[PDB]
Amino acid sequence: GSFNELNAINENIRDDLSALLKSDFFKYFRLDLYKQCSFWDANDGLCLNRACSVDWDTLPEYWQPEILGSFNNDTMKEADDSDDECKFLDQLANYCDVNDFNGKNAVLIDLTANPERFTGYGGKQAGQIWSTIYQDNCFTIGETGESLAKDAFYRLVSGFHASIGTHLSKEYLNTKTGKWEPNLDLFMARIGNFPDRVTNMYFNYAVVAKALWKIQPYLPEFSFADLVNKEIKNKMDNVISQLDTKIFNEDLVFANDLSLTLKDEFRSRFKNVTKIMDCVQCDRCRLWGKIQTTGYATALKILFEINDADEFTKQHIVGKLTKYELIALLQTFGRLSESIESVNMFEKMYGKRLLER
Ligand SMILES: Cc1cc2nc3c(=O)[nH]c(=O)nc-3n(C[C@H](O)[C@H](O)[C@H](O)COP(=O)(O)OP(=O)(O)OC[C@H]3O[C@@H](n4cnc5c(N)ncnc54)[C@H](O)[C@@H]3O)c2cc1C
Ligand SMILES: CCN1C(=O)CCC1=O
Repeated sequence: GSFNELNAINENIRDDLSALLKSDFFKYFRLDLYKQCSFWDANDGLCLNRACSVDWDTLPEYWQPEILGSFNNDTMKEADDSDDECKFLDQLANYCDVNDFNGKNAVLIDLTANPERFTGYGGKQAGQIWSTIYQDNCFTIGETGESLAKDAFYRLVSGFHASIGTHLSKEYLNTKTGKWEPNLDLFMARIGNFPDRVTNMYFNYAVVAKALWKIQPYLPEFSFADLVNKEIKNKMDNVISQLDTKIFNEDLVFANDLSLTLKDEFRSRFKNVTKIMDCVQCDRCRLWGKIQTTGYATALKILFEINDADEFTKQHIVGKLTKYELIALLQTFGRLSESIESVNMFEKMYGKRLLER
């Protein structure tokens, strides 16, 4: 039912969204190569005894997890204090220091050259990080909406977890031919045989779509004279304008039910998630983890704040988002759009699977 509608919406915007995310404005993401993990050392501390790999001795050295999850340094660019990602959307048409972008070794990564895919990352470390995230699902008891908050937090994490599982299944490395291709059996093992994980990805899709729909009317211009950035903002509006659905009438994140205390806690909770991404040993995994956790935190900030705000406050909320956050939000939407498409694609592979049996 709900899948049918969100799926139809996705069919319409899938290619335009993908095109938009490849643009110069959206293709880069600021990442601090410096990692500050509390649970352990992620700066120089390596992961031994395959504590960070999924269940490689018989495969070439260039297909080891450490390589599959490594960055492509050739596309990366230097990130200075003048980097627009640190600026408020209001400023587009110091800054990095003001908005707390205090990275010791920040760089701009080319997301087109560093896609989310199977990297072989996993084992005990990946398991510990996921468990820690699900376990930190705690809110002040007695607060109005405590159970709703715990349910929403869980669903967002689960949909995030599922989107990653879907991507590593869709873009899997065949160790025989050495080509990246869909792996149906893995998809079934990570997503297909667990219906609720698919539901949670649709939930996340609706949450992010709603945040984008809500801010669209208040997005400031990207530039006045620059034709390139001008057309970019136009293409963004064209995508968002097609997201309208009555599903948005639903209070997906219980914005109307959660107390102000729970909202801050909820927001603070996702901040901790973004932070534990620094413990992820796999570079590409950490990058996309940072992108998506930030995207979800941004969707939450938007939905919680725009809910009961007057028009003057709406333009303020949207205008103070940083380019960094907007990139995170749209790239996260792009991963969810791709995840739903992958589910559709796999359903067809499944069909032609049982037919060949
Ligand atoms: C932030 C982060 C980013 C990552 N990015 C990548 C990546 O880009 N590419 C790549 O190959 N690997 C990536 N990984 C690894 C990947 O998520 C898996 O942990 C991995 O493939 C090994 O899988 P597994 O079966 O051991 O456990 P997982 O499949 O992670 O399972 C963890 C446990 O959680 C449960 N679980 C699984 N999915 C869900 C869900 N959606 N909802 C509720 N429970 C679930 C399982 O039953 C199991 O108990 C990342 C890990 C983290 C922590
Ligand atoms: C009782 C311990 N606990 C919390 O405090 C939140 C999640 C959890 O299991």
